[PDB]
Amino acid sequence: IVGGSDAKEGAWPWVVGLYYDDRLLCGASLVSSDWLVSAAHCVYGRNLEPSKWTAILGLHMKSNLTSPQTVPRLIDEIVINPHYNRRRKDNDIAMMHLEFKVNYTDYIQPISLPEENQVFPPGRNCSIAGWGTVVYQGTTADILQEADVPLLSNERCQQQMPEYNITENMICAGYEEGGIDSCQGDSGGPLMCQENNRWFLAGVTSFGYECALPNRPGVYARVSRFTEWIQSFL
Ligand SMILES: *C(=O)c1ccc(NC(=N)N)cc1
Repeated sequence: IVGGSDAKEGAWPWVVGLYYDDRLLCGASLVSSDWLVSAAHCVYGRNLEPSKWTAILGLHMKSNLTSPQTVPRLIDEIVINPHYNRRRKDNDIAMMHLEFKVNYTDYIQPISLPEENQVFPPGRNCSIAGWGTVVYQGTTADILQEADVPLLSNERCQQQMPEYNITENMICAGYEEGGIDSCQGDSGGPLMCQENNRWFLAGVTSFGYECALPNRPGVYARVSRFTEWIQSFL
């Protein structure tokens, strides 16, 4: 997360760190007692042996894994979206099963899915979080980073990303001036929007042109388009 700040303990109890080979590579979002939503590209090429992935729930700081609020879980099933296209980056979403269920605490809670036509309108501030790089091509965060980013229209996002195919399966967020954005290591994590004092998983952190550049927004897989598919696992 570029231009964010340190999240407090228990700020985003749905945020999950995904470890492969003892390295935190991607984020994820807890959506039930045993299912995570993440990005397909995180797990592409590494889904045949799901027990190579470890989810750390209730994580705040990577340098304090052994604290009472954290819970580790091996993944025993990974289901990439059947319409995932690697080259075009479309439908960049995946389901990941926890081998054993988690009990909910102040630090571990599921995030609500959107309603199937739910509108998170352009100009509204939503939130992002993760342990990814803090500047483009820089170092990873120790403490979980958070930031607020305003949503774009898909038309405006397409104009700003003419080298990419911005589809209806994507939602974009970023500042005109840059400075605040997701980055490498944050993918698979949430874009969360609040409405009526309830947080909703509006997006899954997917891609962009570098990070934090002016008029180069974060592109997120639009979760409302996959609600029905996600709900079939729960
Ligand atoms: C995921 O690893 C990821 C997410 C977002 C970006 N870039 C921008 N949002 N600009 C890169 C990589």
